[PDB]
Amino acid sequence: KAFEENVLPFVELNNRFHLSTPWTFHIWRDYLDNQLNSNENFSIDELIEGAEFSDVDLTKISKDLFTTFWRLSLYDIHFD
Amino acid sequence: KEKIPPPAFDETFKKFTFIKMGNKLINNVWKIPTGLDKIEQEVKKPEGVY
Repeated sequence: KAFEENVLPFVELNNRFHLSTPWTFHIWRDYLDNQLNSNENFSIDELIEGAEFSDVDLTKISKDLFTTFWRLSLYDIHFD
Repeated sequence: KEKIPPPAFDETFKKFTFIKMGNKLINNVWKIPTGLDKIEQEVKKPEGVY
């Protein structure tokens, strides 16, 4: 719980400052992971957690498949 | 055959100076401003430069 108080939320890390989209997702992927395997009521909370995107337009890229690119890691694509 | 006056001991401590640190080299470091608002101006828009 100490993580979200120090680091800036990326609804304003992408809007106020403008560090680009691989850097904004890199800080935040492991934090959305542990909330989505916590509970089903916890699952619906972080997928709506978002704001304006300066670098990408979700007008011709399908936001269902676009956002799950950056949402997923290689923990769950490959398995041996 | 002299009259010796009583000695006056000094009761006054010395003053400090305007440099709140020791050197002028250390004190020039601790005079430049820090904070999130100065970084925000140069990162104004990447698309606006693009």
